Amino acid sequence: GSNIHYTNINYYENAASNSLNKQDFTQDPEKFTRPVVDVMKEAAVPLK
Amino acid sequence: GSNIHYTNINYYENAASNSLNKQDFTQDPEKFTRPVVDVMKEAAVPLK
Amino acid sequence: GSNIHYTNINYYENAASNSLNKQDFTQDPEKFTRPVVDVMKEAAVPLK
Amino acid sequence: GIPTLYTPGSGQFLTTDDFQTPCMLPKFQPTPVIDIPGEVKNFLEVVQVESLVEINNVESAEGVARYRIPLNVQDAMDGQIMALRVDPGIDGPMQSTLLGVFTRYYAQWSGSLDFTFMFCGTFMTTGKVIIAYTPPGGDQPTNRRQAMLGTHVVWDFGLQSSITLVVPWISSGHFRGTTLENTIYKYRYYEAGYITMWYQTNMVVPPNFPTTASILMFVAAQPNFSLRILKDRPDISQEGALQ
Amino acid sequence: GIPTLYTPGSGQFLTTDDFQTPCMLPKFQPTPVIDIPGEVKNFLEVVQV
Amino acid sequence: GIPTLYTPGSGQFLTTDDFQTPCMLPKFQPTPVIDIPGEVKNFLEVVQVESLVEINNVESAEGVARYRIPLNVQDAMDGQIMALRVDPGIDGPMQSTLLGVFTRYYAQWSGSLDFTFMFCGTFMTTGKVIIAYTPPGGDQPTNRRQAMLGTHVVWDFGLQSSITLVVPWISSGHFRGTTLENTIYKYRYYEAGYITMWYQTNMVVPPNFPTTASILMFVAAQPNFSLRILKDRPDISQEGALQ
Amino acid sequence: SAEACGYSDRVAQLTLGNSTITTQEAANIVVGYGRWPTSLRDTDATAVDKPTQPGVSAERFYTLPSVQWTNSFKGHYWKLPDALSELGLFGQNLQFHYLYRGGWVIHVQCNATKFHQGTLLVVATPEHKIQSAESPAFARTNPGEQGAAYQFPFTFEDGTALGNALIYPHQWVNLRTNNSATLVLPYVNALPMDSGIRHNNWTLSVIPIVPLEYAAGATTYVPITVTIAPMCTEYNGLRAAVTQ
Amino acid sequence: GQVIKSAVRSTVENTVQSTHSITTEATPALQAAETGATSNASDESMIETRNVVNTHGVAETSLEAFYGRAGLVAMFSTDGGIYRWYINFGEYVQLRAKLELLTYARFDMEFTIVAQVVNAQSKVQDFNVDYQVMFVPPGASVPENQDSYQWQSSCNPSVISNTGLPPARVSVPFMSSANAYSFSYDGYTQFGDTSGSSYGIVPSNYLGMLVVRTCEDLDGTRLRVRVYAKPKHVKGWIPRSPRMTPYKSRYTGVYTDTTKFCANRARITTA
Amino acid sequence: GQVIKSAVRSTVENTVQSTHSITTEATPALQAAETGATSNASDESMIETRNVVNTHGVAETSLEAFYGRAGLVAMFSTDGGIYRWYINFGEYVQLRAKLELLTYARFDMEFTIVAQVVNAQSKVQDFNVDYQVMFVPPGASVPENQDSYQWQSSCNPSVISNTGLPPARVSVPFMSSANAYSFSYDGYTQFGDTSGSSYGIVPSNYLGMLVVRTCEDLDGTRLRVRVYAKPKHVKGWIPRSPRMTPYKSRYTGVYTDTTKFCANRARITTA
Ligand SMILES: CCCCCCCCCCCCCCCCCC(=O)O
Ligand SMILES: CCCCCCCCCCCCCCCCCC(=O)O
Ligand SMILES: [Cl-]
Ligand SMILES: [Cl-]
Ligand SMILES: [Cl-]
Ligand SMILES: [Cl-]
Ligand SMILES: [K+]
Ligand SMILES: [K+]
Ligand SMILES: [K+]
Ligand SMILES: [K+]
Ligand SMILES: [K+]
Ligand SMILES: [K+]
Ligand SMILES: [K+]
Repeated sequence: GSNIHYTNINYYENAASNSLNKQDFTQDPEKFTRPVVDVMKEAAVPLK
Repeated sequence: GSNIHYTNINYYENAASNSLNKQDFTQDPEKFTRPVVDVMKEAAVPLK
Repeated sequence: GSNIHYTNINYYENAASNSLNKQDFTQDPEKFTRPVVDVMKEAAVPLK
Repeated sequence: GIPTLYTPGSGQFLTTDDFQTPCMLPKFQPTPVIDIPGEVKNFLEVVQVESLVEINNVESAEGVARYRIPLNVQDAMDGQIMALRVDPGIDGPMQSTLLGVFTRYYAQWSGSLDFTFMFCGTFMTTGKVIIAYTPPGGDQPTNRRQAMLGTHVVWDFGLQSSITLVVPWISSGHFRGTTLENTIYKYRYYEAGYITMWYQTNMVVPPNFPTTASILMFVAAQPNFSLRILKDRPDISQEGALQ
Repeated sequence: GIPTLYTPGSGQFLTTDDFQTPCMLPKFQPTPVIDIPGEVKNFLEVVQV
Repeated sequence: GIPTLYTPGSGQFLTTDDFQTPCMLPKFQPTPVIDIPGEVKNFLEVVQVESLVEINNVESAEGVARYRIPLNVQDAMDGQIMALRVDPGIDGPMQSTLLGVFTRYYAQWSGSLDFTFMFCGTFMTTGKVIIAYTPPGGDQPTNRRQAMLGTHVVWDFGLQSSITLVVPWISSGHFRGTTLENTIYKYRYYEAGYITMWYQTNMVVPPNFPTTASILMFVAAQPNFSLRILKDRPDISQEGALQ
Repeated sequence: SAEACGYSDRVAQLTLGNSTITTQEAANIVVGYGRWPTSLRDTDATAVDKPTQPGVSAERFYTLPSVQWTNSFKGHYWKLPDALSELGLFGQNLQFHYLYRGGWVIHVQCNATKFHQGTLLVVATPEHKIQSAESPAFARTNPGEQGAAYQFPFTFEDGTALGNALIYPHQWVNLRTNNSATLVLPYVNALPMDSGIRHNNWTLSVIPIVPLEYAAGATTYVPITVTIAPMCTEYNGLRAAVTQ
Repeated sequence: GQVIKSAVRSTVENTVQSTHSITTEATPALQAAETGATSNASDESMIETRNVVNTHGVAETSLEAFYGRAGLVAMFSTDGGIYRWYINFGEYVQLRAKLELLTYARFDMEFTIVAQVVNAQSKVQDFNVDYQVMFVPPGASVPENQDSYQWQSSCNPSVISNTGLPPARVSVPFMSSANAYSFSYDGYTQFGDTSGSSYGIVPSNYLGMLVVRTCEDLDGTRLRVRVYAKPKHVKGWIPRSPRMTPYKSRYTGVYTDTTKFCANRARITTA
Repeated sequence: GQVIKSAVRSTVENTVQSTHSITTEATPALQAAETGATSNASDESMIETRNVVNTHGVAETSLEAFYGRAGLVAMFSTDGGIYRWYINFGEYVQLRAKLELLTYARFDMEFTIVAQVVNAQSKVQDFNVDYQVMFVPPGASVPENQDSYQWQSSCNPSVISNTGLPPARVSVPFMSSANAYSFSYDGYTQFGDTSGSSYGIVPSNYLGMLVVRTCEDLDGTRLRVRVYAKPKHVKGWIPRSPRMTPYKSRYTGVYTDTTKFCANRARITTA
């Protein structure tokens, strides 16, 4: 996988010159998968 | 925009060899826009 | 032989980019040479 | 000058390289980042969203009708309703789904899959169906008895209109190839199995009611799903440059 | 020599590039900066007139 | 730019070079390393494992029979049973052994050698044999008296079926070339000596028993053995590209 | 009990300004991208004039002309803010200003009976282009309050798969389950504000994916009604009224 | 106004061992797609599971990993020693389809230029020649000829290289007047015009043109040029439904109607 | 479950001085190969030894030292300006035989590409031309021609270089879906098929293909390409019996039967 240690010095003035971002994480997808006002717990029925 | 951190070492003897200046600010333009002896406040009439 | 001191900095993001490993040791070969349940000491007869 | 020795690779243009380079506009200052809803940081957020499977991909079904699984009042028991290979990246009903499109942008996948079904008959229309996942090894199950020996869920039509059958990740390896192309790579090796649906009882309706109804089929990746090795989506192509 | 790998862009002449380069007159010492009225640091000072 | 001066060697492709280079898939995350038995870190672990010597490499012996050293009831005393140069990397009985194959992947070797022999006659078959190692200087010993002046072991057939003759590392230099090729390099300089086997007494059997029996010969590197300078194994070759 | 048992109650009331909408067969409420409408931050704003914030005069429910769920119904769509550009004070504020920003509360209504079956996808799509024609007709890109009928539902009028429209804020009106859909939408754009007469930020689509069927003899005339309320709106660049 | 949190993860979710469940209380399997929410049934609730410490990463699907590589955006040959290319990514479909997966996005770009000389029969030549690529922003004068004064390029950025040198390469910042580029625009390019040709295009996405020439005249040959673009430091908003029909035009998303996406099979009951 | 330890060493074993031994107790020389164990008789127990502080290293036989160098894996010439090479290491025997010394192994790889132009008579030309090597993973569309759209390579990784530049070179990670590559597989490629052609090959070892082209058309000449591979960061398991017969096929280990490995000699008693 990715190296825990490696050179990370910027040689140029503008950030546009920098190499690619190295975060690459993901986030809870709820804003897309469950964009609802009322919480609907997994163990209960959705509608009542 | 510009990087907050980046290499800034001069490899040559004469300053003429150095890369471009990185300040780039602007200054109050009064010496060109209002080169007058008497202050004329924005809220008052110019001449009396 | 190998140098006791030398540059060891990774310039790339992925470990796959790194140069060759520098360990190169060997291990006790018993798992291949003597994979037996009962210990058979060098000074004794193997079977009794 | 500092002594240097340039190496193989010098001058090459690797499309996936990642170097710093001079900027055309070194002092340019971009517009501020403003608050915009819906920021996405990883496409795994997208494949976890359910989308419709083009399940009824037969000659007689055109357009929107291809999303509907036909259900009808039976006069025999234990009959089959549908079948599908669960592989998300192969040609077929899954290829046009959100999950399918992104899976087709990669060479390998891993993770459980969420197959959700929504019954769309009348409020008075009842029924029970069994949906089963058959792990690989043989052919798709030939009858309900064989199918029920695998992972499955029995769905009862009612107030809660939908049911979920989780096709758990059950694989020899941590990942599977996204294609099952055989002639060249023999990737049939990776087949993930089948999902089949059968009448558990029967679809039952009152007098003069529609004796046919539809089920919509949704699919999405579960939270343990991931993809590796980006590749060009085979569905996007062109002859000459567009004008 | 230190191992290096040269990359795309090598040898190119980008008119907006910003590198350090050898000076034709390394020991040259310019005339002093004297007091001259009207120094401008940014053209925004001009368009505001 | 930092002033630099590129040097000789620039642009060359040395197959044994060791530089860092851009990765085709910079963000790729491999499958986890799982617990698998038998991890090997150095091939010295392999050459220390005994393997059979193709010792009876004569016209009359084919296949499996080539591993058997023939032994038979004698009617004369002090007779010879076998002979072999101890050099592990030269063409001959040793070339197809584990030790031989790896030694043939290198140009130099050092270390003591383990030659173990297992008697395979009947439980009632007895005998004593002497196995000797003759350090270099002359030709292989012509008789048992000459052979016994060198390093040796007297083996008595019995419950413990095997015996080990250690051919200790006795060399002028710390290493020896793995080939004895003479015409070009005059490497005959490195000959390590001979191993010979003789009847110490006689093979003796009861009435109507097989009057011939076999001895299997094993060889392996000792713990002070090592190899240097990798080279292509001469046994692996091809004409055109394989299809 | 709903928040205690972890379920969503099927009844709902939406009250904005002088308008109240109720339903007894809802399926929760969707809040687009999990974001409620919000005012423009001082750090995101660029237009310097003090904005007009009409409040209740524009932030209320406007009901559009109903559409019939015919046998050959392919679906219907409305562009926002286009659909309300000539309705009430919301329309007036939209016309009198160069710039507009705002969210929405959408309530789609369609009741039948327990003897009917059918399913409508109710989706709010950001930047939904009607590009099935070489040269899109203004009548179809900006159909006004009457909305426009779908001609290419399978391809979502834009060359994508209808089945993937679920990536956008949506709900379904499945007759056996519910008779209405409710969506709260925040302002979405690559700019802080924009012209309400040149750009439609959202498009509301109501598409039948499971055709309307029913027990023989049941009511055949089933309308679909859309009621929309602007929410958290602000306008800049006042001048005379201008429509597209 | 955000009522739904978005915590970050660096690995996919683990699986926890589960046991049987026989109850009238918890019913994970029952769902209601009408709500607009994707099912929340977990593996552990649908079957008995084992413990799986899953260390699979999520890096290769990040926006940076997905978009962070070069793709062809322009390819042409000079005519009279010059070529004018309007900067737009609609000519070559692969990168185009990728970008349209997002509604809005901010990113810097790395442009790489690969050029070589070809003859009248389009046969490549081993000929080193200096070439100039000048970025002409909207409003600036575009040179009509290979030797026009605009090539002085005292303000316009230019990159001069040689077909004998490695490909030219420069980075560009996020240049739009907007706060993000838009890959879907349901509006018109101007007020007072509702013609179809001015629909679906946001002008702020067009930053100008690249004009290319050989510094001096080639004798009977031409300069072949390929321009590649690589998005960097990507920030994206509002995922979109993927393109599911072939592209037909460079500037519009017009398409040919279809009655199916995937190919047909004999019957729905045979996988 | 490991009952046998594996301590690491950086040098071979020393020799310790030993003296004579006349006893009925210790009998180091007596062994029993039937147990499956290699003899444990030490030099010091078989003869009188001297002290030898042996500093000989063990580095050159480590997996990294043995495998850590480039070897040819592909060699071909374009046809119509293109060539499709299925990634596999069975065509050229040297590296192949090395890999088969292990049953399972994980390693990254460094690929080096050396290319030059040759004419119809296979005579090398001093001609600099740009070439493109594109990695096409299984499932992605493989270009049919030198100018097909797939060369846009917006997702597939590609490396573009020139025959006038040093050899191209890129590293690749351990890419198998498995937890190690397998160099011996006693099984079939799929369920439901037991044909011999689907035996002995593990599909996960095949990661795709490399398709090569010259960016523009050569006039009557072709591109000659050699691909070298160098394993890096090697981890290996289960040593195997070395190949002892010539290879005959690229995809199978089929061989010609033989009655001997080494050549014959006159008699077993003459060395
Ligand atoms: C002097 C060197 C020339 C290098 C090229 C500079 C190019 C500058 C233009 C940058 C604009 C890129 C963003 C375009 C995104 C919109 C794409 C589209 O909708 O078609
Ligand atoms: C874009 C530059 C191209 C560089 C080459 C990339 C190659 C990617 C494939 C890597 C797979 C290597 C492992 C193969 C091991 C299995 C060998 C075999 O059994 O035949
Ligand atoms: Cl397929
Ligand atoms: Cl198939
Ligand atoms: Cl020899
Ligand atoms: Cl010899
Ligand atoms: K107010
Ligand atoms: K985890
Ligand atoms: K539930
Ligand atoms: K789910
Ligand atoms: K030692
Ligand atoms: K012993
Ligand atoms: K031994």
